Amino acid sequence: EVETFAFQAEIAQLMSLIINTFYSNKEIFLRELISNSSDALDKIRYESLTDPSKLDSGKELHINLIPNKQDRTLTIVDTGIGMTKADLINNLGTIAKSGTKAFMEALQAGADISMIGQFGVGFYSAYLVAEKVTVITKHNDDEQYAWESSAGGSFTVRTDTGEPMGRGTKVILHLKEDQTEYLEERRIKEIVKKHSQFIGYPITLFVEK
Ligand SMILES: Cc1ccc(C(N)=O)cc1N
Repeated sequence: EVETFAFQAEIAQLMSLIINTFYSNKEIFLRELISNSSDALDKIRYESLTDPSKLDSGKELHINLIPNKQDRTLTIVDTGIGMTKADLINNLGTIAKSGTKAFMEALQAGADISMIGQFGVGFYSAYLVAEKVTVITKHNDDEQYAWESSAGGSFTVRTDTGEPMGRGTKVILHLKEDQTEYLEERRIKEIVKKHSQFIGYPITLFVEK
């Protein structure tokens, strides 16, 4: 049972701008998603400070980067707070309408796409390198859900019957054909060292073969 939703017009506009603007510095997508994961881990850690049972769904707080050349996917896994179904529909827990408004005014005022995270909508930088993004998520207060969008103005949400997650979020990037450099170990390592060297959670780059 799959539900299909229309993006708010402003988010569809952000999404087409990310897809269509000529902008070579695409690697910042990874910094933005890792920072989102770090924010989500911060939230569940804070909740656990007064309620340790919040970690019954998993005590480890970490970020995994999983490239798969056969599927042409890069997956960013975290064990953060996750999101509810309501969160997923509400622009993946962001204030994306007002964030997009501020971002695009900054862009016409000299800013560039790499500054997207300063406006709270860094997630959508995924579409710099991904033709499709799948988000699997499990929040302590809800069931496991899968969000998916290939842009084009719509996204789907369904209950996820896939592998149980315990708690956290999985962002699966179905990479564009010419963006497979982000599946190579040395390229991912370089980006993590350049842009994510002070993230306060272990980042494990999985290897293949
Ligand atoms: C926008 C956004 C915010 C937080 C997370 C997460 N890692 O829980 C994922 C996304 N996509």
